[PDB]
Amino acid sequence: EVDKRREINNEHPLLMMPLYANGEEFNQGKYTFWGGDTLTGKWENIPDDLKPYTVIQLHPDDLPKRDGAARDFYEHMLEEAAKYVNPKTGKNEPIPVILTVYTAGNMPYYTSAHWLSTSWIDKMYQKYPNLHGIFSTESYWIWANDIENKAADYLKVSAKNGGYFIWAEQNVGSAIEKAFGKNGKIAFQKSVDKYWKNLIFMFKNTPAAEGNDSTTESYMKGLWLSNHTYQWGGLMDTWKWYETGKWKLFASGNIGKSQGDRQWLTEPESMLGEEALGVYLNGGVVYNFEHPAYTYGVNNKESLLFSEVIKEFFRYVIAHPAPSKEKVLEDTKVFIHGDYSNKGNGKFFVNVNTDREQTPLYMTGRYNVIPAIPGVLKTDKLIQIKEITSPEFSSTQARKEYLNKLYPMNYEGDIFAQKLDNRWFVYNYKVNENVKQTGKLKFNSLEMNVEFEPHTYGIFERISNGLKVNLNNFRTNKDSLWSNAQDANQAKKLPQLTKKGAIKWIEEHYIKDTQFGEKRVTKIVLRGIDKLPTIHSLSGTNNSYDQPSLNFDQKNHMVTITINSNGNLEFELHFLEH
Ligand SMILES: CC(=O)N[C@H]1[C@@H](O[C@H]2[C@@H](O)[C@@H](CO)O[C@@H](O)[C@@H]2O[C@@H]2O[C@@H](C)[C@@H](O)[C@@H](O)[C@@H]2O)O[C@H](CO)[C@H](O)[C@@H]1O
Repeated sequence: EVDKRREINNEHPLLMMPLYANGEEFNQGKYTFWGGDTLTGKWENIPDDLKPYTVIQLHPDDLPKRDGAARDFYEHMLEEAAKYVNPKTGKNEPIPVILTVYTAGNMPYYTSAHWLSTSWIDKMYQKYPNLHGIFSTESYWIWANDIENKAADYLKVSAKNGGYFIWAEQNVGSAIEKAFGKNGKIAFQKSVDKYWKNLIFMFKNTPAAEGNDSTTESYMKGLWLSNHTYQWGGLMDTWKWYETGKWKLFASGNIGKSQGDRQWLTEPESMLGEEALGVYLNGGVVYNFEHPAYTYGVNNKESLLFSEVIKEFFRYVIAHPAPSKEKVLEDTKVFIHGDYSNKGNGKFFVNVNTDREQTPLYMTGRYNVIPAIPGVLKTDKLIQIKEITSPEFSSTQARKEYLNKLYPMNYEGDIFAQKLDNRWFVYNYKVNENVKQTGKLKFNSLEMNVEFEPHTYGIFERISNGLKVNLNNFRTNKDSLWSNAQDANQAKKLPQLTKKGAIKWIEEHYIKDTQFGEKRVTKIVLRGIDKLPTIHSLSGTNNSYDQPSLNFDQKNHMVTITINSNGNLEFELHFLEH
């Protein structure tokens, strides 16, 4: 094996930092990105603690669809990245880069990436030590006749140079199954047999109306556990709100795919953290997001979604490495072999661990994510390994009856919760319904009851001297975007915000003059404690929380903690048990 250019694993996770080429400005002789970020400026603005775990991902977006455009733009930016000088130290510190090399089947009518040869990619790897990988994203809807062959070549050229091939794809139209040879195109299967240590496979949750979130994530996890990918992760996309026809938060009615640039701004910020937990809690280590203007920011400035949710989440997964492959393997009780495409796709998990067909969330952590690999792959080398065609998986009820025998019930209440070591992870799983959820969790004899509004997650760690709490319910008010529409009919008919309009809205009304959401209440009740706990190390989003209220009831050895907040929040409670 050629020495790897970087590590990507639980201890060295990866946050991809997208920069999308501005093709309109390219036609005017400029080298710029949509949203006004610059390569150097974006890198400089990444906190120094995150720099070792963050890589700039260039994307060719709307560069002209002709030979040379993407090479020109990419060479220009690789040069900028290579020559970067840290102004504090005066040292040349080449900026790490991933290039988007394949998208939309690389059709010449869809992308400038068509004209990026494997020869050119090899040349770039050899010229730029700071080129750490190449990225393929979103071809499920245009499954080119040579897509598997090209993916093999991308993986091989990456392995040859110590780089990673990273593929973000969703199991629409059997995409993941076909990638590994379902329909007889086996070149990528064979490449992975050799070069899996240089592959990263990610979900891409954009096509939310097709409901393949749970099954794609199941495959990413199973491919990883079975050594068909070095690591896995996910690209979580606020465009899901567009794809599913939602509009104003909690409003009635569906507007369809009619207001895209308003719609990709509307997903609650903290919901991205809820999605990301599904990656982390299942051993995934690679994270990416769209739309970049909302999820990361503009003009080399962090959006509040980035600063209050994504940045803090990513810091958490660096501080608490995700469960290792070995650990996840030990914990896996059932591993599915076969094609979700033959068993209802995402419907497979509805009312097993998802609450509806179109959601990126889970309603229980009891089974965590059940890992699977497509039927084309083998289970010889790879726990009960079960064919997807088994009677145990024939119906919703059968699945639960079987899984429940192997995965015991470990909490109470209609809420998402999952436990790792001494940590309960909890979130309200409602997507667009304004409904509180409650759960009862235990740390041995200590009882913790929680009440969460939608778009709220928490991490509760039993430490020797009490409990460490991380809470995030950050959700700004997007109603301005939907003003002048009292119903779905009117909302569908609003003037288009447009891409440029949405970027400008972020600049003028999100980066500044933000319409923050209202503070809202979280309740935490601890039963079985000796004395009034003390609170320590309280911090969170500025101006976003009231001082927590602790009400201790001596007779019943319990405390009720009431929090009123809208943001990220951390604190410790110190106490002993009774
Ligand atoms: C047409 C358009 O608005 N393009 C911008 C938009 O692109 C994404 C959306 O159109 C989304 C709707 O669900 O569909 C996605 O396919 C699309 O993603 C882009 O194209 C695909 C083929 C891939 O190349 C993706 O990597 C790419 O983002 O939003 C993105 C930013 O999220 C860009 O501004 C597009 O210009």
